[PDB]
Amino acid sequence: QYAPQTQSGRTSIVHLFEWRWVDIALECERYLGPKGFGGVQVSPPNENVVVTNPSRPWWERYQPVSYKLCTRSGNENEFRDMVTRCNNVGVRIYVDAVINHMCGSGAAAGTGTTCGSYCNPGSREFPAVPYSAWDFNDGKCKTASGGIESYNDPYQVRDCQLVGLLDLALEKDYVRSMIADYLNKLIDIGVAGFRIDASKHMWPGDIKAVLDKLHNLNTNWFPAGSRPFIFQEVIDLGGEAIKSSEYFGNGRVTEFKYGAKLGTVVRKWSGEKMSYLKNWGEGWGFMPSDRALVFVDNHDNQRGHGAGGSSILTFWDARLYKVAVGFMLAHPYGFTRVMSSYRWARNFVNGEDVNDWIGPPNNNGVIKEVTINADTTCGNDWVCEHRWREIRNMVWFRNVVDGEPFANWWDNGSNQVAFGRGNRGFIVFNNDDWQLSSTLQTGLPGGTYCDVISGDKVGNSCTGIKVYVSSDGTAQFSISNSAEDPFIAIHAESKL
Ligand SMILES: [C]=C1O[C](O[C]2[C]([C][O])O[C]([O])[C]([O])[C]2[O])[C]([O])[C]([O])[C]1[N][C]1[C]=C([C]=O)/C(=O/[C]2O[C]([C][O])[C](O[C]3O[C]([C][O])[C]([O])[C]([O])[C]3[O])[C]([O])[C]2[O])[C]([O])[C]1[O]
Ligand SMILES: [Ca+2]
Ligand SMILES: [Cl-]
Repeated sequence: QYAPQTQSGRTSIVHLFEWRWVDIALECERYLGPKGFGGVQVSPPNENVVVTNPSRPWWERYQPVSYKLCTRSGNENEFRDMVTRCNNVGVRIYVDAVINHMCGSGAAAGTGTTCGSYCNPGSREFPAVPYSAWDFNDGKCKTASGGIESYNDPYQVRDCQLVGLLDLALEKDYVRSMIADYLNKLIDIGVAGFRIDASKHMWPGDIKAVLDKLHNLNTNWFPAGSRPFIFQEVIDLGGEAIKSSEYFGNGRVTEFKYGAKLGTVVRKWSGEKMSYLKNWGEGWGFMPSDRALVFVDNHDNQRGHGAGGSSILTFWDARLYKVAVGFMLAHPYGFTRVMSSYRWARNFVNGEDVNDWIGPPNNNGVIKEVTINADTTCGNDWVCEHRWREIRNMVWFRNVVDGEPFANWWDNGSNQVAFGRGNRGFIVFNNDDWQLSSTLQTGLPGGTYCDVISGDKVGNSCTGIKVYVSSDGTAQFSISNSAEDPFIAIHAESKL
């Protein structure tokens, strides 16, 4: 539940949003294993309805029609092969469990599903599971529309239909047992844990009854009595009836205040300043660090779905995005999840992108493979942020400094900020519109360190900036506000 189950000393997961199972296994072997990534959150592995208007949106995968492992990402054999191949190189797989609902209630009856199962959403018939009309919450919901009309009433957000999706009656043992069996089939293949989708739309105790039915992890890869890692998706920015803390007994919770506040601070909106990040973490009103899964953006709010709104930084704001991700990866708070996206054509009318439905790169509906270019970037409009040097090297810095205290904070009173992590890593940021020239106490042994944002340590040299720290730990840093990446990070393993 709160222990991530990563191989020892791997501290981040990557969401490889809409990637095919064959591409994720090859990425585990050629890249994620070698570069120290802890694991991968994958898209929903179970069968979904095919949505033709608009043509194949990313969100049709959030409309279950059975628990068959049969999707545009692949079939069951390809899924099992990906989970074996990643586990064997020390990279864990986390499944997005869509267990609150089936598909939308106005979807058409038939076999337009990703594996050909039949369903009749209007009569609530899902013969491939099987579910029937008494496995849903239509009678339990008291609103006129049957949907969630107010997030100020706990009963309607848990018992009514979220954007018209058929709401499962999770208090019944039948539904509980049907979901537990799907999830145990996944654990047996070798999955390490689950993102529980739309946890806010389910009662904490029904989630707990499902969790109590789950198997220990597969001992080919995991220790004796290991329990699945669980993180629950609950959007709680405040101001509503449901709080994150109601879900803390079940496992970790998505802290959505983290990317909303960080975005604002880094964009310097509302009078926010990077020097205010001195007390970042619970000091800013976030949940306990041991309960939180943290991220700058997720698949929903990078395209304006969910919540986060305008301050969320994404790959579209690359320079500011890298300083937000570098700060998140250097700070001790939370378990970190990094985003990996595909590019879509945005079209804003009245400040909203009306193209936020567009699904993954595809050729007439079949998802295009991730091609790797000679310069290690991806092709086919996969943007592969997890492969950007600055992000790549900061997931490594987090593994090097794991368990080290926040130390040696400095700020210039405005937007230049620096801090270390024990005597093992130090990062300095300049988000002011003038330059930085300070001699800072780093806490590291004296020596020449390669900056891992502008470069790499290759043999006995650096490809980028070289920082000398003197015998007492201080080092002079100079960073222009016009720099490519306005921040420098050095750690025990980038010492020459
Ligand atoms: C998204 C989200 O949502 C919600 O959140 C909320 C928001 C919005 O409303 O707001 C705020 O304020 C609050 O607070 C919050 O809470 C919920 O909660 C969550 O959970 C979500 N997220 C999640 C979930 C889901 C489901 O599964 C998803 O979603 C997606 O998908 C869907 C389905 O497909 C869609 O929808 C669609 O379809 C439908 C049918 O049924 C219709 O109706 C519509 O229109 C369409 O669109 C949506 O949209 C999407 O988003 C997600 O992804 C996850 O993550
Ligand atoms: Ca529900
Ligand atoms: Cl999430």
